[PDB]
Amino acid sequence: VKPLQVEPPEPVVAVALGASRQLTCRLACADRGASVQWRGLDTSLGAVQSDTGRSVLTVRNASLSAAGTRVCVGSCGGRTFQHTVQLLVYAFPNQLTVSPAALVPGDPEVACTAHKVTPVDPNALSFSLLVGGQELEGAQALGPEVQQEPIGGDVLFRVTERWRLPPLGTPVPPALYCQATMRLPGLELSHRQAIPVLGGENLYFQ
Repeated sequence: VKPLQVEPPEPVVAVALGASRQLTCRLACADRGASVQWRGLDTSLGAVQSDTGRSVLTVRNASLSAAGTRVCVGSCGGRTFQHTVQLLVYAFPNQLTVSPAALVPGDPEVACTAHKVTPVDPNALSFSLLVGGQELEGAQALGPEVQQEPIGGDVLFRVTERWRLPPLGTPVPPALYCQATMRLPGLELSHRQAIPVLGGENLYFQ
């Protein structure tokens, strides 16, 4: 049995930018002088070590700089125990812009832009173009464009996907949807934004 335990116990924990999270490190020790240390990968920022059986790490209003490896180290009866946990900090986009905002007959393309997002890695962040609740088959993705989006003291990103549309068939769907999805350890986040599809006379009502 291990005398050192951390709650939550998972080796990686995802925390949203601006959110809070605590890690509680407990050390069972029958002998006096037990100590618990929380630190980063090294101690260039300062390690905190206390004479205790319970030490809690709290990131508050998380910044991107909170991301990285944390280690709790316990000392009891001359032995050392450890637990390593990786904090991932992510910014799920707070806005998704679609262009054009509504489609009319003849429109060949949709663009969807996620604002203030990180990470942008395609294995974490994905875009899909839906018709009803299914992905639209044959929509040709033209590759994400990634630009920097500075917010406060952190660099987030603005990411645009574009699709060349296939024939929509008949009857024509009432709407398409852009969806941005972020997959991280233990969780999946999504944002779906409607794109109305209008009739063939709309162009003449401008």
